[PDB]
Amino acid sequence: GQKINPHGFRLGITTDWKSRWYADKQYAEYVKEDVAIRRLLSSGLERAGIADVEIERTRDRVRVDIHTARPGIVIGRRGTEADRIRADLEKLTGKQVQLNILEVKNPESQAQLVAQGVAEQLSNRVAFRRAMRKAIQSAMRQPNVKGIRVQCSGRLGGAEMSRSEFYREGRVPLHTLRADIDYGLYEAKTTFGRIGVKVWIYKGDIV
Amino acid sequence: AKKALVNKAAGKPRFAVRAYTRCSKCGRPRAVYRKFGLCRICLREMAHAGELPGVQKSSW
Amino acid sequence: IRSPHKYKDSREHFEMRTHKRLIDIIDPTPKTVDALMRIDLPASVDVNIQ
Amino acid sequence: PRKGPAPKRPLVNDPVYGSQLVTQLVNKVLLKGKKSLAERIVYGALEQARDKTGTDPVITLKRALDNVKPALEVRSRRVGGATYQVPVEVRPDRSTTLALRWLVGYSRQRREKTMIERLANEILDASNGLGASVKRREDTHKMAEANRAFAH
RNA sequence: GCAAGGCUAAAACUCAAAGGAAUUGACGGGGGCCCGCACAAGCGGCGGAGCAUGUGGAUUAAUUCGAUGCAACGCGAAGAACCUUACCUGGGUUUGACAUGCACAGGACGCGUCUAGAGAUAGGCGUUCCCUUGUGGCCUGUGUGCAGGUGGUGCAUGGCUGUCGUCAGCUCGUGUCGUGAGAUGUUGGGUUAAGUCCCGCAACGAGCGCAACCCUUGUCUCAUGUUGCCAGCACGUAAUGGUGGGGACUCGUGAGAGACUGCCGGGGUCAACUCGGAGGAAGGUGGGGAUGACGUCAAGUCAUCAUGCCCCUUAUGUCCAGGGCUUCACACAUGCUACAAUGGCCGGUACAAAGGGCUGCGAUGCCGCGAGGUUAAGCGAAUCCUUAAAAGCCGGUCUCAGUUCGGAUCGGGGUCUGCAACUCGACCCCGUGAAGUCGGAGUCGCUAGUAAUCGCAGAUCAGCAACGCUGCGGUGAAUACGUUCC
Ligand SMILES: [Mg+2]
Ligand SMILES: [Mg+2]
Ligand SMILES: [Mg+2]
Ligand SMILES: [Mg+2]
Ligand SMILES: [Mg+2]
Ligand SMILES: [Mg+2]
Ligand SMILES: [Mg+2]
Ligand SMILES: [Mg+2]
Ligand SMILES: [Mg+2]
Ligand SMILES: [Mg+2]
Ligand SMILES: [Mg+2]
Ligand SMILES: [Mg+2]
Ligand SMILES: [Mg+2]
Ligand SMILES: [Mg+2]
Ligand SMILES: [Mg+2]
Ligand SMILES: [Mg+2]
Ligand SMILES: [Mg+2]
Ligand SMILES: [Mg+2]
Ligand SMILES: [Mg+2]
Ligand SMILES: [Mg+2]
Ligand SMILES: [Mg+2]
Ligand SMILES: [Mg+2]
Ligand SMILES: [Mg+2]
Ligand SMILES: [Mg+2]
Ligand SMILES: [Mg+2]
Ligand SMILES: [Mg+2]
Ligand SMILES: [Mg+2]
Ligand SMILES: [Mg+2]
Ligand SMILES: [Mg+2]
Ligand SMILES: [Mg+2]
Ligand SMILES: [Zn+2]
Repeated sequence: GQKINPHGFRLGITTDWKSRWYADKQYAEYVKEDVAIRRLLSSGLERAGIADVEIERTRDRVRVDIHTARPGIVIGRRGTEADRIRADLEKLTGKQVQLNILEVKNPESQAQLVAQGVAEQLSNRVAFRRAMRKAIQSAMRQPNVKGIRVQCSGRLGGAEMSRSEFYREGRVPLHTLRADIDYGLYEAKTTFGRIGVKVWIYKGDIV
Repeated sequence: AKKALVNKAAGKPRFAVRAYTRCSKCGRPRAVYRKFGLCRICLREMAHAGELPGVQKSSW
Repeated sequence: IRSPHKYKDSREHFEMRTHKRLIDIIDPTPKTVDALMRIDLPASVDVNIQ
Repeated sequence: PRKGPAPKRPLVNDPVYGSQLVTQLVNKVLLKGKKSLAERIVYGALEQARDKTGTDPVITLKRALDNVKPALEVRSRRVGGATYQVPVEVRPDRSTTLALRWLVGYSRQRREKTMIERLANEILDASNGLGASVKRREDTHKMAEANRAFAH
C-alpha cells in the first residue's frame, strides 16, 4: 500500500503493453471485449499456468497470444480443447479469432508463474516458509537473475492474526528505472481465506 | 454493485433519459470515464498492468 | 483518486498520446497504389488514405 | 533562514526620474500586480509635489525620507518572568525600507480623496517635518530612548 | 528514660511475587551539534456579514451507508428532479432481474389494443426453426440442487490507500567481544541536501534506502516543410500568407551536443569538500515532476472488487409509482462575493497558453433587449468551430454617500434540457435593494515568476462546475538581521 506497481512504473520505458491496436471511436467496446476475454482465459486455465495474455486486433481481426509453461494442456486432446477455446472466443467476440500458444522458456525465473506455484503450494497446505525458500532457490539457479524478492501476507497457516513475511536474495533495485524487474501477483485460496503472494524478479538492467 | 442493478443498467430502460453508465469491469456507478467505460479504480489497475494501449503515467 | 475510499488529496495522472505524420502527396500511379494497398502494417499504427 | 543570508534582488532606475528611490516607492505602492497603476500613482504624486513647491520632486522626496528615517528600533525579547524591549541600531537599507513603508501606510489612511493627492500631501508634510510619518519616527526614537537600560 | 521515646520482639491475615545487575528502546520542563514558512522580517487572509458546500445535533415515514485530532468535515460523490439509490409508504412477484444440474411438455419471441400510477394483466395477430422423427437450439410450467443479499464482522482477511516523512535511516553475511539479552560494523575527526564522501579504527563486505537512469521546462546543431512560417520575387483580392512560390525566421517532431567542480585563484592531511572568479543559455541537485526503505497507527475501506465464518430465503431477494437523501430553534469547517475612489459605470482599443468537438462544434445570414430561435458553409480536425481572454491602455462621469458601493431576499415575465423542473434545475429581462463601513480571544498560507490578483479549459455531464476539483496562461511584489523564544 506504499510501493508503486513495478510494471506500471516502467511502462513505456522498459516494459511494454500487453494490448496493441489503435481505435478512436471503438475504444470502450474494445476494452469491454478484452476484459471479457481475460475473464474467459483466466477461468478454467488455472491448471494450465497462464503467464501473460497478449491481445492483437488488426482491422477487424483479433490475434490472441497466450503464454504458459504447459501448452499441451491448453491444446488438449491434440487440438480439441484449443478448438473449443477458440470456439468460445468466436462466440464471445463475433470476429474471427486467431489463437496462439507459444511457450514459456523458464517457468522458474518468470514471475506470475513463480507466484502461482507458491500460491498452489499454500493452497495445498505446504509450509509457507519452505515454499518461499524453494521458489527463491529455483529462481536463483537461473541464467540471468540478479536477485529476487518473494512476499507472502495473510493468515499464513491458519493463524488468527494476519502477518506478512518476505525473503530476499540478490539485489532488487525497485527505485531504478533502467532496471528490468518482472512483477508477479497471485492469491492462494486457502480454507481460511485468501493469501496474497508477490514476487519481484530482477533480471539485470537492460539489453 | 448488485447483479440486478447491473442487468437493469445493461438493459433498455423506459424514458431513455434514465440511461446511465456503469463500470464495464466492476459495475461501479460513479466516476466512470466515457472513453474507457471503466471506473477510476479499474482504470488505474488496468493502466498499471498495461492492458490499455496508449495510456501511461504522466509527468510534466 | 488513488484510494478506493476517502483519500481525496492523493491522486495520479495518466496521459494518452497520439503521433501523426506522413501526410505525403504521392502520385496516384496505378502501379504504386498496388503496393500501397497490398502492403499491410502493424496494428499499433493507424493508416488512412485520402 | 538558518543557512545564512539569502541573495537580495537588484532594481533598475526609473526612466523619468533616474533614481532607484522612486522604484522602491512604486514597489511599495504596488498591489495585486498592478505595477502600471502604481507607477501612475507615484508619478502623479511627484508631479503634484513639483507643481505645489517648485522644487525638484526627487529632492523633496529625499528630504522627506531623511526626516522619517529612524536610527534605533525596539526589538522585543523575553528574559525571565518578564519580556521587555531592547533598543538596537538600524542598518541603512532597513531604515529606508521602513521609512518608505511608513510613508505609504500613513498616506493610505489620510483624510483626502485620491491616493495621488494623499501621497503628495504626505510627502510634503514629511519633508516639512509635520506628518504622522514623522510622528512615527519620533515615537520610535522615544521608545528606543526610554529603554536604554536594557541595552545588553 | 523526666518526657520524647529507645531496646528485645510475634501472630492472624494477604500477595505470587518483591528484588540485584546489565541490555535494547522510548521519554526528560538533561547536555552538545544540525535542520524545517518553526520562529523572526514581510505580504495576504480566516474568526465578524450574505450566500455556496460538507459535518455535528435536532427533526422526520425516511432524512440510506461510510469518513471523526494532525492524518474526518467542497471527504467516498469526475454531477442525487425520475434513473442513480443502497432509505420510507404503498402496489406486485417469489427457481426469481441474471448462471448452471437433475427429472416433463412444446414455440420461444415479436407487433399492436385495452386496464392500470406503474410494475404487470388480459383481446388478437405474425410463429414450433432446427428434421420438438431422435440427438440440437430455445422456452414455459412443475419442481428440485440453487441463484441473489450495498445483510454482519476492516478487531478473521487479500488487494488498494493515508500517515509519520521524500525524514535519512533500516538491516544482513563472515569475523571479533560478552554466561546472556546483545554489541561492533552503523563509534571518533571533518563534509554534505543525504549512512554523501574522505581520514582513522576489530572490523571486512553487502542489501533496501540517498543520489543516478525517466518526463517536462531553459540553449544550440542536424534532419524536415503540411493543414505550420513569410525573408527574397511575383500576386496583393480584402489585405484574411489570400495565391503562385520560397527553406530564410518561428513553429511543429525526431536524432544529437551541452553542466561534469570540467578550468583558474585561495582554503583544507596534498582528502572529502568549501569561498571567489573565467567561459557559458544555464554553475554547483539549473527549476519542476514521477519515484514513499524497514516499519508504525488492530489507521481507512466486507459500499469498487475479492473473500473466511455468521445470518435471510413468500424476504434482509427482486419489480414499480410517489416521497426522501435538499428538513432547521442552533454549532463547526472549507470557500465565494463584499464592505469601495489603487474604485463603480459607460465608450474605444492591445496582448495568451493549454485543451474539446459526428447522438458533435455551429461560421454566416435573419428574428429577439437578452437567455435564446431558424437556415446553414466548413470540420473526426496545425487546415472548420470552440475564439470575444480578463486584468491592461486612453477618454468621460460619479465625489465619499450605506452611495451610481454591495447584491442577498422577494414580486412579475420568460429561454432551454428533459416523459416530467411542486417538493428540487440552470440561465435571461423588469422591478425589489437586506446584512455589510475591514471584523474579539485566537488562527492560516507563502522565500520568486512565489505570494496577491485576472481570465481560459477539461472530467463527470440530457441539464445542473463563471463559488468544487484537475490544469493553463496574463500582470507581478515585500522581506529573511538571525536561532533568544514557540
Ligand atoms: Mg444521466
Ligand atoms: Mg536498574
Ligand atoms: Mg535523549
Ligand atoms: Mg511571523
Ligand atoms: Mg475574516
Ligand atoms: Mg465568516
Ligand atoms: Mg451522513
Ligand atoms: Mg481537513
Ligand atoms: Mg479540499
Ligand atoms: Mg430517487
Ligand atoms: Mg485496519
Ligand atoms: Mg542506526
Ligand atoms: Mg549498533
Ligand atoms: Mg549509502
Ligand atoms: Mg531518487
Ligand atoms: Mg480499527
Ligand atoms: Mg470504521
Ligand atoms: Mg464486499
Ligand atoms: Mg457480504
Ligand atoms: Mg423509484
Ligand atoms: Mg448529501
Ligand atoms: Mg453596482
Ligand atoms: Mg469597458
Ligand atoms: Mg439583434
Ligand atoms: Mg446600490
Ligand atoms: Mg447597517
Ligand atoms: Mg465608505
Ligand atoms: Mg485581530
Ligand atoms: Mg456539463
Ligand atoms: Mg464555495
Ligand atoms: Zn470498476
